[PDB]
Amino acid sequence: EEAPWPPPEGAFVGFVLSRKEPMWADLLALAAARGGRVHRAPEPYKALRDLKEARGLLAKDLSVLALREGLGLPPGDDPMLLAYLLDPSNTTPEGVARRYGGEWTEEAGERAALSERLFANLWGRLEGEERLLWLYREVERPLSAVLAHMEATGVRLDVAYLRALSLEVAEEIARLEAEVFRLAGHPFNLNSRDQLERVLFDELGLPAIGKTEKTGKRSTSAAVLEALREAHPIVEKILQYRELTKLKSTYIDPLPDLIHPRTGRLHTRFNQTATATGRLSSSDPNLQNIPVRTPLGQRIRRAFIAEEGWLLVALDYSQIELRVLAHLSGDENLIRVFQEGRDIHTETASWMFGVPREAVDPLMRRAAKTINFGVLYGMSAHRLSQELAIPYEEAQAFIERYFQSFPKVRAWIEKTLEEGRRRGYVETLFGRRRYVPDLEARVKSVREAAERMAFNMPVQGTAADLMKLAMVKLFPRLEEMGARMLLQVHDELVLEAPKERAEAVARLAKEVMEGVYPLAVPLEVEVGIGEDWLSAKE
DNA sequence: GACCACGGCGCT
DNA sequence: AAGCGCCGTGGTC
Ligand SMILES: [Mg+2]
Ligand SMILES: [Mg+2]
Repeated sequence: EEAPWPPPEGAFVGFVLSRKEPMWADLLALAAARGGRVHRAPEPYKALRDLKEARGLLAKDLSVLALREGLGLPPGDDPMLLAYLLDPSNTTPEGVARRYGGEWTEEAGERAALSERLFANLWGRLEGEERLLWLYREVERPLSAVLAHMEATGVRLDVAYLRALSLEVAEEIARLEAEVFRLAGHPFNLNSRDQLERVLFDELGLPAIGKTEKTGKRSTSAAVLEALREAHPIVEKILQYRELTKLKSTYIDPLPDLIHPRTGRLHTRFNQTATATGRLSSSDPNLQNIPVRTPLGQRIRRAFIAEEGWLLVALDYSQIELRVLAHLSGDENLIRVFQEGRDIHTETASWMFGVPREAVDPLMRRAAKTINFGVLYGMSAHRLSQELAIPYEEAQAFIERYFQSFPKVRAWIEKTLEEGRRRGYVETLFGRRRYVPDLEARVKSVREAAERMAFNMPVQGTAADLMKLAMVKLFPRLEEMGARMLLQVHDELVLEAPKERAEAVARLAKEVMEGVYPLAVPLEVEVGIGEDWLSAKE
């Protein structure tokens, strides 16, 4: 059924890249399939110009490569997105092919044929699935186009600044390393947790608190080291060493080497079918975990800057997952807290502790805040105790007071788990599903871990759905204003706008995000503008 | 060179 | 006793 290039309109495309990252890949081959024919491009790059849309497996990646080459080729249907909506464990084309009727090979024509067959089969599985079809048409398919533009646009990085920082950090790492070795009485590989374990617990006389999950070694995690801050001077030094080497090896050193020759910018990938909950992920490099908490972390974040003549605009939803929880659970006291525009963590501290706000102390707000996020994950009293460094019994008390103030939260958790046990899956506000079979595991630890995954998903997933919908609504407004969407970090968007229009863009983006989908509580968005990512977050 | 599992840890 | 991706180590191929 081999036919001459080019294919008719509406054909499914297949393509092969020299490497997974579309901004860096050579397009090795290109083909298209339709109506019982397969068309193979004699020269892929030139053939790219013949296509109206990228329709097929991994359509976004081909679109990114096209945008890189100055071609406006938007992604359309992609069987990966259909499969992911059916079951978010469908994350790879290898797996999706095996499950839905083919094999993911290394040949373009075969990939084109596969895309066509998988689309037909998967489209059929979605029929009747009204809510999933709505997510596909109104969120996932249009979002893929937005993501392609974001990937191809990239973000500006101050490379010289990072190079300079590297040299300074190297000197400080040396000071810490040298002092650790002196305290140990000998040098060893401070990067090896296996060697460190022996030094701390065997050679020195330190008590080993916890064990590691898979192999049961004595843990040297920060949680353990923190508990040992007073046991020996070597511990604090190790904590400092860990912080510095983590940031140097993961951000300071690698990032400057990833600037693209043609754009002069750093380009991530936004993976659309990678998580169990419907969140996006980011890779090669991951720009969703750039440091921000510590002083050195903040120094790194300052390296992300706006193009000359432009500004960054950073918009963050305030406590979106807690607001989603209020809506899903219908808890009146939680809803009241938000509807009143009061500081969530301070206000929650008022409810527990039984004191008016203004009387809420710094430590009390901390407890409330830790609980406010912890409840989303199924955080236990033991864990809370360690996080706040308070007596186990105090931690227990705090958790009980929380559920006594917000009783419908516990009720929603229990209802969600019961329904999940029955149906075998849980769902977001929009109907995105996650299958969680271990809800009926006979091993308590396994079952309870499954429960925490299960009741978190509707919260995290609804928050993800809302952010995705916001991006889809916001993108065409930005293009009209000559602004750019650069990054998404789960509950935050980073935009780049010409200086003259930054204020207007910030106001507009804030309004689009706050009004994306009205809930029983208001969505609040914090917005900042600045020359670098840190200064744009205020 | 590449792959892996693991512990560990950065962000949401 | 939530969701990710990336680091170095140790082990392997
Ligand atoms: Mg905050
Ligand atoms: Mg792991």
